[PDB]
Amino acid sequence: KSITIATEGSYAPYNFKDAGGKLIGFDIDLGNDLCKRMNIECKFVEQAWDGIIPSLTAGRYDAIMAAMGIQPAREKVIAFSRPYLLTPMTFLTTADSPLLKTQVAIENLPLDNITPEQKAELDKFTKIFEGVKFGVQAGTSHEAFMKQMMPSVQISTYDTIDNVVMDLKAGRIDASLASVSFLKPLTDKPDNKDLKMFGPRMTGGLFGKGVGVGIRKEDADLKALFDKAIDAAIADGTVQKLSQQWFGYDASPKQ
Repeated sequence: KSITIATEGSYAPYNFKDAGGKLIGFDIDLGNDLCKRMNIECKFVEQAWDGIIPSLTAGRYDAIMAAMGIQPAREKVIAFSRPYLLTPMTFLTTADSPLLKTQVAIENLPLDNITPEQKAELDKFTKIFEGVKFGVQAGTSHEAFMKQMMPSVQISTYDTIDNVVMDLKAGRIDASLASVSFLKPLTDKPDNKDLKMFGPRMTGGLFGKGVGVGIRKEDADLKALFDKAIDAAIADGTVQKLSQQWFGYDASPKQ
């Protein structure tokens, strides 16, 4: 038994290339680890984003591991394994903003079945955000979360996240909300040490279920094999270990 897994190869640290052009990254290391548990051979191939789903349905390969968010639009065409990595979102402000002084009672905040303690934390931040100029990228889940969960907060919209960042550095806005995968490398750059992430690391709700293995709907047995492998990889700490290695934070889901 052997499967071909498609990835982008242009989305570091999920899937990208080494100096020799070989596919590397979290998706590649996890894909190989999952296939090893499944006792199946693994081959990674490159596929441009626009054709990644049609080429799966055309049968060019058996699965997709390309930081693909499990979402209703994709679920209309393909099936997904259980999530293999969460997609945390967090807030961004300037270094020395008073917003950094706000104590974070719960670091990880899953939004789906919000506990009274979790809701109290989200209300506490929403309260402070009342007097803060907020900026968000238009058409994103970040804009949706602010419009649905934080109506008490004034928001301005931008075409790109780079433009949100430029206006925060210019002082036109005081804070933002974006993905940790974008914000962590951004704030790690010496030229951006005047910026800081803060607040809860949120997942679920409007932010989706996380990333999953894209599989043809008919391949029920392959999804079952992937689900068993993912649960075993979460259970033994492999997902957590690879998450820390590739991202510098733990985005592993619950088993």
